[PDB]
Amino acid sequence: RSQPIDWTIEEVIQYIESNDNSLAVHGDLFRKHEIDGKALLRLNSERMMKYMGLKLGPALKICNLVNKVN
Amino acid sequence: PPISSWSVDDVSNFIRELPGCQDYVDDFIQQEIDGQALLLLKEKHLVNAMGMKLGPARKIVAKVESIK
Repeated sequence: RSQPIDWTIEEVIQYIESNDNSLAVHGDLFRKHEIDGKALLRLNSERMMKYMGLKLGPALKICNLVNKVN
Repeated sequence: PPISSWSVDDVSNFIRELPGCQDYVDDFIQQEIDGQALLLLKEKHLVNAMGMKLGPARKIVAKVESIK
């Protein structure tokens, strides 16, 4: 029941993966970057491409999911 | 099938076969653009992130919207 800003890293990964199965391959990257609820809402495509090494496709899909809970 | 169901390969074929004087397939393959991503891809991304010229970018975005 807990909401976004208070999400743990695993809760963020569950959100991404349960909504878009094609992004599950990037799960460990989210663990590596310690993307918890606060971090998720603070993400953007530039940061994902430059710092997490994500390609544009995946970054845009993730941003689409982030926007829904921000 | 809906664009939302297109794989990265489906997108690659769509792009490479887009009638025009250039070929942007490599640009798309490098960015792992599947159907879902293609629907989210707009001029700002093609131009400011992928370095495409605005004319070509607008036409691609327009083709996608027409197909959908």
